[PDB]
Amino acid sequence: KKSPLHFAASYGRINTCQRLLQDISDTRLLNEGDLHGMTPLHLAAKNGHDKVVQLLLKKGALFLSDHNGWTALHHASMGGYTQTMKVILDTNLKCTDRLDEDGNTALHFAAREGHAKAVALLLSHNADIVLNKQQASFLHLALHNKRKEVVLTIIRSKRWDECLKIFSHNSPGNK
Amino acid sequence: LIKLIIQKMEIISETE
Repeated sequence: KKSPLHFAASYGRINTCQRLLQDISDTRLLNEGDLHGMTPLHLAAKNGHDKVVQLLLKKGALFLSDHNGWTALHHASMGGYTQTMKVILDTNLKCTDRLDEDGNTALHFAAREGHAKAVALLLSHNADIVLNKQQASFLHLALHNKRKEVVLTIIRSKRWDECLKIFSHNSPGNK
Repeated sequence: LIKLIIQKMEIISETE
């Protein structure tokens, strides 16, 4: 019954997820894995269904990690969905500054894919700006992809001076 | 609109 829950959470079927999650006894089916190691929390956050991920948090789910170290907030910021992002941020705050296997945070992905409101949402909260495995900040990773709107909304922010301070003198790429 | 179609679609005899 794991594959119907993965299909119903991967496409925003809220009533099918309510009918599958009536038995509140066994939570081993709720936090189960995938072939690529994704919980239904990860699938519901990847496609950007806020009510499904709110239901899975209300029933009780654990912020596990992908095989590549991603989180639900990493998928929601890779997609640029502000609603699931806002729900995950309103539940907990200890999941924001979280690293993947490559050292990227969620703000790195939200700036790499060029989502302005996602960057503004993680930036209005405390984002804990850190470098990459290749010593790249999120501002570097936005400038190399020529994303005009996200670097403009970094400039319009209040954290801009702080965003200017951090880089690597030794790194030949992010000069 | 297409994602809304899949969200509201009725699936019988194609599940699991």
